[PDB]
Amino acid sequence: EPVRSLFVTLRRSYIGKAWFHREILQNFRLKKIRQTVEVANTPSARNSLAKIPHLVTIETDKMYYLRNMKKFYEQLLRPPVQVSHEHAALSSEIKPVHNLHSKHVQERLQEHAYPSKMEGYVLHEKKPVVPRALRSFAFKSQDEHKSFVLARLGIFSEEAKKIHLNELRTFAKRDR
Amino acid sequence: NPNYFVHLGNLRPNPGATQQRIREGRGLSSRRGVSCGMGFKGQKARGRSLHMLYDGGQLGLVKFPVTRQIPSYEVLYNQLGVSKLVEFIQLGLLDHTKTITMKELLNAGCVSSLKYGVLLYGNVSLSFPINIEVTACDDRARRSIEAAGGKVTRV
Amino acid sequence: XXXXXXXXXXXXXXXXXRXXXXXXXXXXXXXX
Amino acid sequence: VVFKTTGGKAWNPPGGLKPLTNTQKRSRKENLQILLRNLSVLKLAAENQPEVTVNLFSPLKFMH
Amino acid sequence: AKWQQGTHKTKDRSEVSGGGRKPRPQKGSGRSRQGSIRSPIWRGGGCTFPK
Amino acid sequence: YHMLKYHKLVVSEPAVRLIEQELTRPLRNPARAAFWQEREARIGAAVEDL
Amino acid sequence: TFSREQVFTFAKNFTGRARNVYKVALRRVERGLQHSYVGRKEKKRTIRSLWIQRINAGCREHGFAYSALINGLNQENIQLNRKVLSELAMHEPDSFKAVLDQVRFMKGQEIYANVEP
Amino acid sequence: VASYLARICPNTYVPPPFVATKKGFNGIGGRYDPSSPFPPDTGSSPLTLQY
Amino acid sequence: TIFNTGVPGPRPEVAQKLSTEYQGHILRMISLAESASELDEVLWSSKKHLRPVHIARSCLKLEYLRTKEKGREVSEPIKNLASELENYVELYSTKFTIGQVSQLVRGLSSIRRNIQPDLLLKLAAVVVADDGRQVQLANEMDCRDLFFGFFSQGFDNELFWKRLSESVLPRLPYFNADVVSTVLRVVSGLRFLHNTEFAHATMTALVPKVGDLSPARLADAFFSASLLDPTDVSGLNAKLEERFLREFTSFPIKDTVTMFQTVTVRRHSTPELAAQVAPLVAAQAHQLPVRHLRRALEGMVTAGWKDTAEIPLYAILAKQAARLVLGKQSAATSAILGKHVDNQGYQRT
Amino acid sequence: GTIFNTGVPGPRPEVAQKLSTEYQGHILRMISLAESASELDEVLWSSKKHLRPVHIARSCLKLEYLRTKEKGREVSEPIKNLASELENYVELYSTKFTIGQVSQLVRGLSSIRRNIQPDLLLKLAAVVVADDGRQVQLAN
Amino acid sequence: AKYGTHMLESLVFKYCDIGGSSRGMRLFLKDYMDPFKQTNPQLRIEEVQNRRRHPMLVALYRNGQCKPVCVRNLSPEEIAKHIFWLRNSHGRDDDYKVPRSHKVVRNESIQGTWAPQGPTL
Amino acid sequence: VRTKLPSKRPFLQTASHLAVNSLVPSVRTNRWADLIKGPAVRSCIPEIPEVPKPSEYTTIGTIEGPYTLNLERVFGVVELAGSQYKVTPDDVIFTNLLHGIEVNEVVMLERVMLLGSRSNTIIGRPYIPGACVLAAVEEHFLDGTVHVFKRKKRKRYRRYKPTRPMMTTLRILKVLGIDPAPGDELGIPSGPVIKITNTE
RNA sequence: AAUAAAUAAGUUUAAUACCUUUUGCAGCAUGGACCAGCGAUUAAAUGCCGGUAAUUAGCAAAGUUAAACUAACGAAAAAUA
RNA sequence: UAAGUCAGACGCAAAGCUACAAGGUUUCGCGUCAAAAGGAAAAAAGUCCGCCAGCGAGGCUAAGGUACAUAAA
Ligand SMILES: [K+]
Ligand SMILES: [K+]
Ligand SMILES: [K+]
Ligand SMILES: [Mg+2]
Ligand SMILES: [Mg+2]
Ligand SMILES: [Mg+2]
Ligand SMILES: [Mg+2]
Ligand SMILES: [Mg+2]
Ligand SMILES: [Mg+2]
Ligand SMILES: [Mg+2]
Ligand SMILES: [Mg+2]
Ligand SMILES: [Mg+2]
Ligand SMILES: [Mg+2]
Ligand SMILES: [Mg+2]
Ligand SMILES: [Mg+2]
Ligand SMILES: [Mg+2]
Ligand SMILES: [Mg+2]
Repeated sequence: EPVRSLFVTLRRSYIGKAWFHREILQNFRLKKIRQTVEVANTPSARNSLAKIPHLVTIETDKMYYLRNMKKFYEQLLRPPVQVSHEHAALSSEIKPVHNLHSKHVQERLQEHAYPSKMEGYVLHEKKPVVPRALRSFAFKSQDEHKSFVLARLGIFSEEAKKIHLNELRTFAKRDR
Repeated sequence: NPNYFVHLGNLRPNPGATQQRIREGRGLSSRRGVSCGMGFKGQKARGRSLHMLYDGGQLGLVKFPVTRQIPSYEVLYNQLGVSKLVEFIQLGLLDHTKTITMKELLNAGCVSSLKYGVLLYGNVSLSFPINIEVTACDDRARRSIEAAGGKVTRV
Repeated sequence: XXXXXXXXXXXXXXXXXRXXXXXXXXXXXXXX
Repeated sequence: VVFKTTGGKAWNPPGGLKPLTNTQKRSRKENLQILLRNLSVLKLAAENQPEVTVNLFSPLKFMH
Repeated sequence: AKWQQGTHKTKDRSEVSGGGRKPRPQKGSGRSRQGSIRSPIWRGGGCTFPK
Repeated sequence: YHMLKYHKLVVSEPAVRLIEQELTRPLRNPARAAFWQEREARIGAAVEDL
Repeated sequence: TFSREQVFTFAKNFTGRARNVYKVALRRVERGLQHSYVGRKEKKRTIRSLWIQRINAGCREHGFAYSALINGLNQENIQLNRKVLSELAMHEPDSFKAVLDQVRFMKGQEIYANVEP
Repeated sequence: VASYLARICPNTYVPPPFVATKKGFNGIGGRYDPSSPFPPDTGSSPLTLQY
Repeated sequence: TIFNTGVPGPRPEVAQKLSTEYQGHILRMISLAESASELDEVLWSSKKHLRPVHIARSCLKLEYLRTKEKGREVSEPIKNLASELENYVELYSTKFTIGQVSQLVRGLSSIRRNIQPDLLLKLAAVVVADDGRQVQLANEMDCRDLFFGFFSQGFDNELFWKRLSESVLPRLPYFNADVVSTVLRVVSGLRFLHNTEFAHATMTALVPKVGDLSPARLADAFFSASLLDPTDVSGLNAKLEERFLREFTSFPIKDTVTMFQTVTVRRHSTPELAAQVAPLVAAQAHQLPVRHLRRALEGMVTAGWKDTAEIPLYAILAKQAARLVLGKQSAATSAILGKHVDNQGYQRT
Repeated sequence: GTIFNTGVPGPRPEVAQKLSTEYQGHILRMISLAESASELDEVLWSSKKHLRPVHIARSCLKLEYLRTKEKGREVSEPIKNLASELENYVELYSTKFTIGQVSQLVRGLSSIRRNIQPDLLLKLAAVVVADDGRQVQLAN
Repeated sequence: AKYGTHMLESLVFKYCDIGGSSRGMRLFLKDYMDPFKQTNPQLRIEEVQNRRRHPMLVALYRNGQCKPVCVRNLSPEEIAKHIFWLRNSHGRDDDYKVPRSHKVVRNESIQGTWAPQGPTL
Repeated sequence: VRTKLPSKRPFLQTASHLAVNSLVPSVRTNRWADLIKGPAVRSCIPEIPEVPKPSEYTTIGTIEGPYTLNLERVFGVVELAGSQYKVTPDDVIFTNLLHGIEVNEVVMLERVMLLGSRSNTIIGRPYIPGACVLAAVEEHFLDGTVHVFKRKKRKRYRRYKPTRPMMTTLRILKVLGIDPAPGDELGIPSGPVIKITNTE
């Protein structure tokens, strides 16, 4: 049976190989490990492959076909099977998870597995606490406005009175 | 205002007509980030020190001889080709029924700016006579004009 | 041999193993 | 590989290059079998070459 | 561009007042070496690229 | 600049004539410009005849 | 370079001057982000190691070995991965045992769409 | 996702997206992009107004 | 410095597939293909990057390839390639555009292949979906292919033609004459559209501009107008006849034969017309297929022309018909060449 | 040789004496001395900003000489493309040519079997016959 | 949606009438505001016109989450992208990551957790 | 040869061969290798057929309103989005982004590999025909930001690229294929009301 | 190098700052106690090479400045008369 | 690109100089580092495997391993 083509697969990397051996791989157009090409069975091609038998794996058209068809037949679906294990005495109680007492296991269930916190935005709304180092950036605009008002309008102004009233509210809430 | 109105607030230049300047020394990820693209050390990377033409000391350019020949003064004349003179006449910018002088050439646009004179040169095949007065002329132009029956006078 | 082996595999409807009309003759893929 | 045993750079442990283990020997045997097998295949191809070479399609050759 | 007036100016280290003398010794004091108080690096000094 | 700055433009009859006159005046050598216009006219006439 | 807002957002849980001092925190933030890139890669290696240990422990309780099971599954055309097998051994001992018996003894009853052909 | 408008409005007609170019013309293909901040052009250089 | 001795040898021959970088060259490659086998290889190499635009264009290319093989049965490779393009159309059945569907139907209809009835319904649904919103975006060329492409497939869905006609009705006045002629051909071929408002609108739109009709379209328009409107309610048949009289000498042989037969059916033939036709038909009798030869015989016989010694047209036509039936032209050429074993394809009547 | 780098042919004395001269007309000589279609295209491309009707007339005439050299075959692709580009300049300068220049233009384009567009051909004809041919008297 | 109940409660559109940064927002409202309302009968949609500098989107969830988003100098297609992720999500914070096992279950074992085969102590 | 200047020898040889070919015609006019060159083929071996797989996920309807779920006593293994999951009713899973589905829709998963109860187990090789799992689409969300940072000491190299992954959330409703063991039957309504909108 | 990735929260695994300068630095090689502000390829004239336009340019106002262009071998014959 | 570079280092293999010494020095062939993260040998610039666009609790391998530390007979 004539051999009409060869299949060549790359096994080793380009790293650490002589530059006159990388050219042969580039002529065959092999760039990645496990990449395969098909070439014509000619005397010139066989001569080149004989200079790098340690970098590649070589097989004929018939060998390449038979190997891949054997794998194909193995991967075909096969009938399912069933195995029975009888336990005559079974309990009707539903046991809990062994780590239900953990607060961290409960937090995950609360966040994703329970019908929790569905009563509305107003009920569950909360104000986040600003880290101490970020406070000069969260209140930059408000501080600038107060300076803007007092510098241009003065302290005997309607805007200034409003700011003072809001400051009284904040101080009063400190007493808890 | 409709979309197609044009005012001072929606004008842009044609694409490709302008490109942003490169400002070097403005960050690691900027173009020419830290060292400004000059390298690390040496004379080139320390400001205005080295002329771009210095070759290191060999001085190979001054190893050649010197010539002192004076070119002819006629390189200062305005050159007019005979073929260009005919083209103007054919188009009608010159009157070929009367003597042509350098004044007519200047007004017609054949010669741009005259300081010394006009030199007439070249070969052309003519069918009608021409009488032209110039300051200088070669032999090819004289034969071409006289073949048709013209007259060339150097004044 | 390649022609005599492509035909056999071609004469196999693997997509018919997920059609509920199947028996123990639709999984006898290899030896008819 | 490094065979030098002198100098302050410890390429090898004290005592020089260590001998191969059983697994290392088996590893080198299989690398040579692959190399020999490839040469055997090329001999089969040369003894069964057809008279006319097959022509294989390539999009880049087609375009130019 | 034609209408812009362009009457603007600044001073460099050679135009700022004073700064002639060397302020510190070259070596020995443990401080950075300096040549003039009107250098651009110094507060109140001249402009590196004046207008 | 002024035309784009303001929304509306109002002109007088003599102004319109003067504006057009200046926008069509030859940039250089009035005499040379006329010559090329006459030659183009003659060519245009010949084209119609053919 | 990160800005002051970015630096202090990253460093809110650091100790000492690393929390609010820009020069100290900036170097601590960059080193931490380098640790994270390496950490995500190693996580994938560690978890697969844990799956295999649990599978091996379950196999040996019945008189088997992990390497024998992996080979046996491929011969039966069973493509359950290690994450699923590890969970079966821990939470579903009876189903895990059934898989072992099929691989070792092949005594499961086949199911066909047509029960009576 | 090819188009988010087609996902949030399952029962409406979404016109084809405008062609985006490096140069940045708003008049490519006889269409005008209403979101552009410039007057319509003809989709080529030099820029000319399309009414 | 030197590690190999000799002149570099030939490069190895490697089988390769199309890479993602050249996905934009697929349409060019289809155009450059010069045979069915080459096009089959182009599609196979680009299988992973095929899109509905590529599938539709390939079917259109079948018409171009088959044209070179006129006068012979459709080649086997063309039939096999068509059997594969159909499967791709099924996969992308709902992702085509109106313009792409028109190309697909024209290509498959030219090859004389019958599309499955279920596929036609799916393709029909695409055209008329969303109250024909996309029909307003189809250009003149798309509309022409849609009408003739679906008609040639034997599509006989009354609802589809009703909706399609309604969307096209307001655009008829601005279509070219050649497009309007195709619409008339479909209307005459569909019985249930014989006496609709769309049919009348088409006739009224064609009359104002008839000087732009090409010879082939002019002949079909006269045929369709005569069948649909025996009485000249609109000044179409009268205008068409006047054009035929004025430029009778300029039209090609095939169209003159067809138009002459129509006049005889209209009962407007005269001995002068019959006399003038004979010298032109006799000279170019060899340029008429079997179908046109039958038309010529019926038209002349109805006109009443009698065989004359100078121009025995009937004798010439009989010989020409025999040659077409026998297919002697291929044999005659082979006799001069000297190779009588040359394969001779034919289309048996 | 000795003057130029390796592989560069030495100067031809005949060509050298033409180009080295005290008189102007450098561009005309460069196009007249072109030996191939590609060479002439490069000359025009590098001198676009200084081309005039006299340069266009000579360029079209040169197409006659290049075609003669490449005999035994039909007009090649480079010749066809060069002629197409020249036509755009003919349209641009169609109103500035003289009778002599128009005569050269038609001859060159005719020898290459190139059909001038009817609109442009009419313009060229009008120039020659304008003024009842009174300008034809000043021709050789 | 959680157990068939949508989590997004309200969506507020803030923009200006003459600002150039709001150009894209105005186009979206003109063309797609009405189809969007019909698709989401259970969502309270509010539009606010003010003299603020830039447009903004505000999303409020039934669990108490607030997610303001800036749509400055965006086109309708870009705006629609933000809306898609806001409507279909539960509004969790940008720093939250889901469990690494990719599964949360209340009934983890059907047959029972493995136990030693012997008398424990 | 000592010089580092590139050699011009190939250019000099080419100019000589071109000049000879231009002026001197060749004697031969055919080449046998070109004459008998056959048509181009894709390969020299038959193509390897592909192995069929069950459908991954498909829509079957929508959910009308709020519902409740109860616990059952069966479980299974399903393959989805490149990874396997062990699921039982009322579980929540997180996968990669799934295209072509919307919130409050019911999908059908057919790549079932294992089914189990308290009295029997069914093993697929590799898939079980006639089994399926139903789930409800609950979320299409962007996960928490992942900060990607790279730096090389002393090389002036620094890169920062934050990103947000795309994911999908599902809730398991029903497992079909295996009966519960005796005494483990759920004798009450369990799931939502589904509007069927997928008829083939 | 005081963090990272995880966790049943008990813990487990990974992990020798930055800059400058070097063949090579955790370096027992150089600089910085920390915060805020200031702090370094800018302008003119000329020349060269790309990109984008005007279709000669400046004055003057039927006439003048600046630039550019200006002879190379007149070589084609395509008539089914 | 009218740019930067003209301080190089070691491994295997040769030759001159040294003492068929040096992590020495001078040339030369290939490779790696320089400018290269990841895996194996204890830590590991130059040795062996192998070249990092991003995320994931999927799978197969290379050098090297398979009673404990420490994944696998
Ligand atoms: K290697
Ligand atoms: K530089
Ligand atoms: K401090
Ligand atoms: Mg140095
Ligand atoms: Mg330097
Ligand atoms: Mg040491
Ligand atoms: Mg090994
Ligand atoms: Mg000052
Ligand atoms: Mg891995
Ligand atoms: Mg040192
Ligand atoms: Mg110090
Ligand atoms: Mg040096
Ligand atoms: Mg040196
Ligand atoms: Mg050394
Ligand atoms: Mg270095
Ligand atoms: Mg393995
Ligand atoms: Mg172990």
